[PDB]
Amino acid sequence: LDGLTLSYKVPWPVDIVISLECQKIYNQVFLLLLQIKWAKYSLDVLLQIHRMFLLRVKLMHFVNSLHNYIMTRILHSTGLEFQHQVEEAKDLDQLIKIHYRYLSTIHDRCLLREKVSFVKEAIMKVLNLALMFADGWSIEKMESDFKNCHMFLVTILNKAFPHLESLALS
Amino acid sequence: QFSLRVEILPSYIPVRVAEKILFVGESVQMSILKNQEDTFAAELHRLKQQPLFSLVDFEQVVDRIRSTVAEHLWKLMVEESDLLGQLKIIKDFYLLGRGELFQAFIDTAQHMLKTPPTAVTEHDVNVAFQQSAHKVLLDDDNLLPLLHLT
Amino acid sequence: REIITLQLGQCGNQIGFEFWKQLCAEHGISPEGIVEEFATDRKDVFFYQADDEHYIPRAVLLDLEPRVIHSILNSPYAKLYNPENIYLGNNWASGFSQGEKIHEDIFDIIDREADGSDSLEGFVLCHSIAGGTGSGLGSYLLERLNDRYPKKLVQTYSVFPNQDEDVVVQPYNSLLTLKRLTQNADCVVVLDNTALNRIATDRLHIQNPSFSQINQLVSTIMSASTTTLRYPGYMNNDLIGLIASLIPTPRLHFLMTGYTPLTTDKTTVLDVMRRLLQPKNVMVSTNHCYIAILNIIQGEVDPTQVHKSLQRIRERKLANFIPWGPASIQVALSRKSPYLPSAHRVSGLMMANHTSISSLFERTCRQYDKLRKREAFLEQFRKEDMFKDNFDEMDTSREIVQQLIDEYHAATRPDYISWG
Amino acid sequence: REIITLQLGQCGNQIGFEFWKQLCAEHGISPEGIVEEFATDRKDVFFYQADDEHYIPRAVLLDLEPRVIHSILNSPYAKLYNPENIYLGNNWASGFSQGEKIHEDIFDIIDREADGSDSLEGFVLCHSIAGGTGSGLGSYLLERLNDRYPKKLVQTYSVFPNQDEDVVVQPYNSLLTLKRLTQNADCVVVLDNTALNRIATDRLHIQNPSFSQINQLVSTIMSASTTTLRYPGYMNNDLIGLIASLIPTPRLHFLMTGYTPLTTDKTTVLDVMRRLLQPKNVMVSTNHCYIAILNIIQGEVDPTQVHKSLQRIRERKLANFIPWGPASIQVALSRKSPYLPSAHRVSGLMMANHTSISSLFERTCRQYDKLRKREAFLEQFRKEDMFKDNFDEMDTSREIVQQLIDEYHAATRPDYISWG
Repeated sequence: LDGLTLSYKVPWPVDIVISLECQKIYNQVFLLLLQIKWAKYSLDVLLQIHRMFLLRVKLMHFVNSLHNYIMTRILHSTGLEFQHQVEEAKDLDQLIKIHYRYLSTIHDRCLLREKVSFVKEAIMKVLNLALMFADGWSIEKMESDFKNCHMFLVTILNKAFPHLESLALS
Repeated sequence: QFSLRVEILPSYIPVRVAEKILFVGESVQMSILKNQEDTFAAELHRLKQQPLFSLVDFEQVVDRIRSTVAEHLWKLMVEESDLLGQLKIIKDFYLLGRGELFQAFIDTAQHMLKTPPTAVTEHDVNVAFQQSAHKVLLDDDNLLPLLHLT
Repeated sequence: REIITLQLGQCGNQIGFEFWKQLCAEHGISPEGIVEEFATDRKDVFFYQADDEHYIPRAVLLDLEPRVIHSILNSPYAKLYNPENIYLGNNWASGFSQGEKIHEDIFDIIDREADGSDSLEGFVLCHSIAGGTGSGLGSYLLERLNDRYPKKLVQTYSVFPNQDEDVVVQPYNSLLTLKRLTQNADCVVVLDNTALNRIATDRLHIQNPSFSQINQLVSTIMSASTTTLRYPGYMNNDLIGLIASLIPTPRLHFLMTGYTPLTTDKTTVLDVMRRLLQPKNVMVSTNHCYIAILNIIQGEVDPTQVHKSLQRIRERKLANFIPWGPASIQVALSRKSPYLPSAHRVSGLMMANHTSISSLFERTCRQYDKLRKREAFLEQFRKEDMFKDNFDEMDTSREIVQQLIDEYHAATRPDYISWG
Repeated sequence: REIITLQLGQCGNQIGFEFWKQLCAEHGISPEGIVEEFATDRKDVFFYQADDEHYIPRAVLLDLEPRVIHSILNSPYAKLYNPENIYLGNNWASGFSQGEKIHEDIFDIIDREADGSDSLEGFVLCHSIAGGTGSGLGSYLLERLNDRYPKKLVQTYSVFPNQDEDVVVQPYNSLLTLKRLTQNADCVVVLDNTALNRIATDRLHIQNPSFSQINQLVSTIMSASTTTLRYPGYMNNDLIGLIASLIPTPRLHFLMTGYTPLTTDKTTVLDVMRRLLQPKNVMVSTNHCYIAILNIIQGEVDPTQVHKSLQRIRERKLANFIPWGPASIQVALSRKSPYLPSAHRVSGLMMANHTSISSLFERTCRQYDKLRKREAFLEQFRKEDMFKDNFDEMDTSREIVQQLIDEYHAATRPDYISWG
């Protein structure tokens, strides 16, 4: 479920900037973004009988809010800063520094480096609900897991480092 | 790491003149950079050629450099980084100069400041103070992230 | 917090119209409610903040047999007051009976602005005592509002009519209003048509167009009584904390007025306090004494002089009071607005609880007592007699207002520690 | 993904004409369909791109007893829309019966564009409710399109007629259309002639030429509702992805409109999201509540402020909703186009599911119920009677639209867990 390694071709005057260990970090954020697009589109392409729709909006809002967090709040803020920073490049080395100080902070704001089995695994195991519910189209046993895992996510994330309060509302 | 050593200070040199020496040194370490560096050197080079130590000339030259550095450092502080607005914000919040906000903050956050202290109460009183800032709706831009409750 | 104003009756709608126009000019507001290019003030308590900065007053305009309300509508300021809350006899009983049938829709008009506000603080009424349609309906609405809002307070800017004594049933009408106000109004600020007319003859030559020009005097009092709430700072920010010092007894809640520059068209604080305590600047027509005195000054006031001024006035003893209370005169300060004339750079007002207003109550009680022995105007109209066959609400009002007179003179006595 | 607009009827051909002309000006297109000389925008979604200079839009024009379609033909833009697909009563039944005989050739006109285009997302109907020839024919075409394309989706840009209530059979016509739309329309965006007229009287002095000027208001709504599909973006570049949150249940597919600078001839996002939730900007005329709200902003929008602005709208609570869904208001962003005026640099629109449109449905149902009791206009024309001898499709439509009214109020109820 987690594959699709992507690479690209860099000429030598650019090869010193976009290094070989740089491609992997870009591929990492690509893989997690694709999983978020998967869940968001999988709960969107379709259109106690209607009781499934209550669970639908109650889960679709959550995955939509996480996508609106990651892309707008992180993947567009630091990029908008990063373009305004690379237009004032005055040195060979500080261009590498301003690029690495975009990568190593976009890998920290999007929680992927550390605290994985403490925080990030919760978002993964609730994405498994967006798979399981998408296939079936037991219902009462879904909300007992969903309220529990959502409250687990909030009561684990409540330790907030300060930028997680942008999503802590829901 | 910059201070007078009173035991090494020569007796004919008083403490007051050396305090002026200290002030101009701390200021220029921390001006109007109009380059009287060589002319005050030419003042101090001329003062080297004099045989006999005269105090009132030594007092006059340092107090000239004392006033010139302090006349600038006033002008930079009071005009470019205006102090009158800063002292107003200090009186408005440390000395309760804002009456509508601080009465509403006591009104809105009465129970949760009544309750005994515990590590999570700090964020609770800040968001209520932030609510109190918008309860008294008068709100400009920034003005708020220079103050928090501890 | 935010305060909703219940202007009612023809005269009360006139003074509320003028009051909101003066706050339009004084604050940064146009006749269309929009902020202007030329214009730090707590605007929110007296003005609802809309989205495109349309500071609309929370005014509730009640019309009953409307004439002057259409004249209010064809004004340049008609867009300024748009909460869209205007809903369609000279006897108190006629006004009461006309208010009873439309009480539910005018009260829904109250409810909507109460939902619009964050927290409601008080209902300030531009009431007209013995004002035909205004009296009766104002007493009935006053009786409804404290029941529906028991924690909340009601102030009344009563224009108490003294025109050297045309309404022949004016003592009856005023008599019923004062009973309703004494039990069902937390505060009342009193004003007198003869006192404002004597001040009009003093400061100007205006005698015949008395009402139109006295509107401006009433509006200056009404604006300066709320200036310290409207502007920022820690000088009595809310209404009730100001109210508590002025009113020291549940029964005696009537407040007299005065203005140091009656001709407001440098002066130190000693001068303006001494001028204020004189009876010409007072706008109200056995020992007698104040119960509690307060003053507010707005302008170019030096701060260190005010304690010397407070001691100097105290040694002058221009204001004589010997109440049961230990209350003292209190000097308060506010800022004069920009963009308006700053003429008479220092300028002030007083509010105080005085036992002399019991005489003005007793005057219309004396007129009522004479008219009640004569029975010359019982009115005997079928509205009047079917509404009160017993005619005993006048006697209950007489015994309640007689309790009020006796309580005032008992407050003059050394033993208002006991029952009044 | 390309979309083909099924503009039908005289009024619908007018608004489709103006919508395509607005997008000619907004994209890089000239009146001939040739590319604009000044010309990032993806024109492929709404205009068929070829190496032929004329970038012909996917516009289907149907004429019935044509007058205004000849006026459409003698335009400078007649060479722009050239897919060569225009084919030759005021009653719903007359329009239905006239559509039935030409259904095969107009459907072959549908088929040809469906074959020529790559992948067709949906069919957009510039439908006129109770529009004489437009109603009836639009309902019949709506019933044919879902049968022939069961996977595909149909949107309706319904101009719901409210003109303060000339067509005497207008409630009957509208009643039959709403049944056909409730079962056979996936999505409907509602607009009101009275609400656009009140907005016309608000923003301008236009009263008598109401239709011609309201065309521009309708066209601004219609353009800004598709801008996020028109111009490339990180999200919401497909219509079925855009409209998915707004419709939580298949029966309630009716969507309200609004625009923050109604006079769009700097502003922060806090202020424009605040202005959007005020009822003057809304273009639509027991507890009631939204079910789901969405907004799209186009212009010089700062992106760091938008989360604080979402929290500010959450604090202010200008939009009250307590639906059965847990749905929230959603922020979306788009780019304002170049070459056109960038006046009101930040400018926005809302689309929302709100239960107050059930009142507007109930109004024409009430008019129909009164007219149905009177039987004043059954029309009794031989087309009407021979088409419906039983006249029971009106009763079927009445029970279906009554189910819809009950469904709206049941969505307001806490128990949409029970069947609405």
